[PDB]
Amino acid sequence: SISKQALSEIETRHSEIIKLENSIRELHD
Amino acid sequence: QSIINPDWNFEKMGIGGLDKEFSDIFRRAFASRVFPPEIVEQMGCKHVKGILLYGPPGCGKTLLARQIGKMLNAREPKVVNGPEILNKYVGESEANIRKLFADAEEEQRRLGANSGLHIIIFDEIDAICKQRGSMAGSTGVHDTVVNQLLSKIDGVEQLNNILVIGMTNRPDLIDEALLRPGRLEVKMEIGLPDEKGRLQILHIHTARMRGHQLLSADVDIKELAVETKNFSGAELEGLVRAAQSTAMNRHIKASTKVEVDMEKAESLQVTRGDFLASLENDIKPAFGTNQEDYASYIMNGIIKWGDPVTRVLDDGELLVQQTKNSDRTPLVSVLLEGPPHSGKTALAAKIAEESNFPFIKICSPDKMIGFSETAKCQAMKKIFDDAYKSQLSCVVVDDIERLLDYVPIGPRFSLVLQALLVLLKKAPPQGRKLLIIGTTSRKDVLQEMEMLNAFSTTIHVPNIATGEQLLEALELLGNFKDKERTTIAQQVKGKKVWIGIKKLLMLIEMSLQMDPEYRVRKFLALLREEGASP
Amino acid sequence: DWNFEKMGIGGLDKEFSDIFRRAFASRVFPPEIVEQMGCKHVKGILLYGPPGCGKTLLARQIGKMLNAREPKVVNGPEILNKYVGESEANIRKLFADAEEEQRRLGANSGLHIIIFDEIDAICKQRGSMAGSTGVHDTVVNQLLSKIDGVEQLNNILVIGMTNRPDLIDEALLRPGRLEVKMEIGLPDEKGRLQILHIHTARMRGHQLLSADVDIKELAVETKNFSGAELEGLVRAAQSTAMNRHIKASTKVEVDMEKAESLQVTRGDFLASLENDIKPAFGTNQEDYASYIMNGIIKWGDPVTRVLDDGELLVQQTKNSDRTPLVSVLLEGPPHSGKTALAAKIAEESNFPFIKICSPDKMIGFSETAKCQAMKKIFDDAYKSQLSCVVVDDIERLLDYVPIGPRFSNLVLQALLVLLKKAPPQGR
Amino acid sequence: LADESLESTRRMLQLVEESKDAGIRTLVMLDEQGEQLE
Ligand SMILES: Nc1ncnc2c1ncn2[C@@H]1O[C@H](COP(=O)(O)OP(=O)(O)OP(=O)(O)O)[C@@H](O)[C@H]1O
Ligand SMILES: Nc1ncnc2c1ncn2[C@@H]1O[C@H](COP(=O)(O)OP(=O)(O)OP(=O)(O)O)[C@@H](O)[C@H]1O
Ligand SMILES: Nc1ncnc2c1ncn2[C@@H]1O[C@H](COP(=O)(O)OP(=O)(O)OP(=O)(O)O)[C@@H](O)[C@H]1O
Ligand SMILES: Nc1ncnc2c1ncn2[C@@H]1O[C@H](COP(=O)(O)OP(=O)(O)O)[C@@H](O)[C@H]1O
Ligand SMILES: [Mg+2]
Ligand SMILES: [Mg+2]
Ligand SMILES: [Mg+2]
Repeated sequence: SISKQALSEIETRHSEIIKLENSIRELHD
Repeated sequence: QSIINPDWNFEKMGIGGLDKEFSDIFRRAFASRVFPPEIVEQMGCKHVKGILLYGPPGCGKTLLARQIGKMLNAREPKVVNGPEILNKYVGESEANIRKLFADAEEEQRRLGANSGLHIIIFDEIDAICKQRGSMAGSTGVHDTVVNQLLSKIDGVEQLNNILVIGMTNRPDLIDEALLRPGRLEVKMEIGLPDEKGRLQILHIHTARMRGHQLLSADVDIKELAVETKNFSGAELEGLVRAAQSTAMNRHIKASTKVEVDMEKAESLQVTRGDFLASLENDIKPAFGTNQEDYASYIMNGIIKWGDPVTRVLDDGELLVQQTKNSDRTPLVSVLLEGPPHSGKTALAAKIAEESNFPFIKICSPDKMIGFSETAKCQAMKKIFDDAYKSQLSCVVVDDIERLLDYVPIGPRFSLVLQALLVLLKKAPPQGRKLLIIGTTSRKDVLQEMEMLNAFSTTIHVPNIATGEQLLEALELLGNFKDKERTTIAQQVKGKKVWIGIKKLLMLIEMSLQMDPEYRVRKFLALLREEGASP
Repeated sequence: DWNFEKMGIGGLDKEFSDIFRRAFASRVFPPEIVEQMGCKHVKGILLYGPPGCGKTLLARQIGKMLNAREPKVVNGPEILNKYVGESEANIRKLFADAEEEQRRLGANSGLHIIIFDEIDAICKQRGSMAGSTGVHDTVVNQLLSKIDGVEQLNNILVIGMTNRPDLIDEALLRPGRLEVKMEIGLPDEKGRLQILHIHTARMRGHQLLSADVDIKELAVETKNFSGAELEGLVRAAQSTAMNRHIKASTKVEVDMEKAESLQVTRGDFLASLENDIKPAFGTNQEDYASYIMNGIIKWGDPVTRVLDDGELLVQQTKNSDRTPLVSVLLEGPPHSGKTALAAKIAEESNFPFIKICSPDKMIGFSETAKCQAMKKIFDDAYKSQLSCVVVDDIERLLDYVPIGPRFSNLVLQALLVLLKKAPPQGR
Repeated sequence: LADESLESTRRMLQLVEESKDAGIRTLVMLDEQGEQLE
């Protein structure tokens, strides 16, 4: 009876990307 | 023109019999905000910015939300549902809850103590505001969100241009601080509609049908309204929809295929038959109606076998009349006693029905099979507590000796006796009434436990005790006739009879299973043997 | 193109008629008339019944009937996910197309149908089931808000199926969300006949079923059988008539010569009836084979009178209505046969439902357990048309021992109450 | 998250190294033309 157990959940943070590729590639070109 | 819009019919919108609710709403709030600010400051005070409406499921709460927004002469409302303001990425929930009180802060800075009230509608205000230390294994989003909202609505920062209205079914999960004076004070409840309000509810929903002349003149709204009791607006809409649907189907045909009846439905008028059938087998209330009890305790009507079946009814009527129109004695009780198999539990339901008291109930042991004494006490206490909320009542406790769990070896019985012997003296709250009728089959035992001097009177229910009455009862039941009754009369005369009236509906039936030549002899033999002596 | 026969679901004509009347009746005349009434279409169905009565076939057939886009499906708890705020996001997903179409046409949309399986997995009572988290007290609120509330929706139809109708949240059953609450029940003999006819059609069309077999005997003998049970019996009979041509020896073999004369016999039906298929409801003949171990001999006239009185009582409790309830008590000395003259009367009644509540299946129980078992065995007898129940060895149910005396009070009270409680109307 | 992050780090590293090396190379060559031009 004393045995009480638990389940859980999680989150994330995330960052920025998508177009930096274009700037870097244009510089290299 | 400050807030109230010109159109204030409140029947054009669609709301039903809620006149008092909104009058109280205005009397308690939304009143100072349409008054001389000079006087306001002269008395010196602030305004109120919270309401919580809690009613039984499906009771017009949602409609009030979408209609209050229309009648207000201001920008608009916003409806934010509870389960929507959570997001996966960290921090988003707090930002979202923050946005809901922004333009009111901006207006309090740019138009300090100037501009209008802000309305934010929190639908499902139970989804997010549960508690702060009751969850487990759940990051902390819930507690953080509740803290953010509580501090924002109430705290060092001051706001004066907002009105929050929250709506919920179960108010027993809402958080504490929110109901605590200051954020969502001045609560309100929306109850079930009354008799008058049911008529208006029906009228609002049936206007379109009557406009185009699709409703038969036979149907009467008042008849239906009185017939339907303990209903909600949803149930009334369902009844109308189901009546329309039964006609809908009365016209269409084809089970192998499906086709319309060649547009033959020129008027497809709905008649009271459809309403009756729908109210019978389609729509059923949530409260529950005392019909199965009333038609199961009185199973074969009340035939007349003599005088002893009239005196009892007259005395019961006198007791009802006394409890109706007296002031010195608010509570009256009575006990019915007689030998077993004498029809006491069907001579106590009839008396209850003859009186038309609004609140009638019957507590019998059949609903507590296998219950310990504690649960029995709880159920009986609940019944009486419910009986304490009306201007009249009548409660019937039948077969007392089976409630106390009596068995005459020792003897042995149960808390139930004390609860029943205290409940029978408590007068109800001032300016109300009550009446308790009890049924039992063993007077002496009830005398022993010191219960017979707590009831106010006792009436006696006898059983057939003379041949002529037996013959009359047989005649009125109408089973044996012609020469058969003649011979029964010849044989019975003398030696009297001691047969109860529930034991005379089993002997006749056990007798009518032989061939016609031996029925009379079998009935007479059974009566002679079982008849016993007084 | 459509036909009630094609779907092949037999024994539920009233059910389908009622569902059609109250769910697809407002959608069939020219919009003019229905618009002139200002009525909102019903949106919701809930089906429940004990296992094997045919719930998942009705949903499948309703889905396949409509000339609409294909229906969706949610196999119970397939919408729960770890990342906080994704279950609510997923449940909110199933209504996107309907919302967009309502915004796009308006009052001219095509039915969107959603089929839930095991609706009891997710939508449960609020406040209870509270072990931790709360992702279960939020999905219900999301669903309640979505089905009706803010915004107007009139182009959906949600169907739910479950076998425990006493746990669903009350709010989700008020007229407006899930209005039609029908009920699937065990079939009667005519339903059994229809089922057996449907499941055997494809065989009689190829002369693969010998004419010896008679359907009526199969229908009569099968008692308290459900659809699943009938299908299993037919399958097992096929398999037994089917194994004969195989030669189960080393290096598995099969005969390609005699295989063309494959036939099915009533004897195989009987073998599968008495070897491999065993219903739940009712009492199996193996029960009666354990209380009359050594038959019924005639030692005199006092073994004939009892049977005649039993016949009279059984006949009265079938053709008279002033008295729906009857009782009788068999008494005598010990060791005289009062449990093999009480099973032979019940057996020879040909009532649909028969049970025996003896004291040897509850060794060691306390009072409350016995009360619960008795209550269940009596409740299952209130859901038929006419039934018989046998309570043998009373004095052991309520423990009796001459010293004292001692005994149980709760069981005695339960008995004294249960012998005066009339069943529902007409039963 | 892992696959995209690894892609990003790899591409960023290679691109940055290429740009750095090319810039240093241009830096070193410019002086030769400068001196010749003197
Ligand atoms: N007083 C009323 N006047 C008019 N219609 C009503 C009234 N009460 C109920 N109705 C009808 O019932 C529905 C309104 O129920 P509503 O949406 O307000 O319930 P709810 O508050 O959402 O229920 P819950 O709180 O359980 O979610 C509409 O179909 C409306 O026509
Ligand atoms: N005049 C009558 N008075 C009483 N019962 C009548 C009368 N006429 C017909 N009856 C039938 O007889 C029944 C009376 O017996 P009832 O069912 O009330 O038993 P009871 O009095 O509760 O017996 P017990 O108290 O032993 O349980 C009525 O329910 C009804 O079916
Ligand atoms: N005419 C008969 N009547 C009853 N039982 C018979 C008859 N002929 C044979 N028997 C046999 O009697 C046996 C059943 O006796 P049973 O066990 O019912 O007695 P009992 O009264 O139950 O004993 P106890 O009450 O102590 O349990 C079976 O073997 C049954 O075949
Ligand atoms: N009325 C019926 N007609 C034909 N087959 C039926 C019928 N009822 C049940 N079945 C059979 O039952 C099986 C499907 O059972 P199912 O509906 O899944 O049971 P449950 O309702 O317990 O989920 C199939 O083999 C189907 O042929
Ligand atoms: Mg709501
Ligand atoms: Mg009684
Ligand atoms: Mg025995």
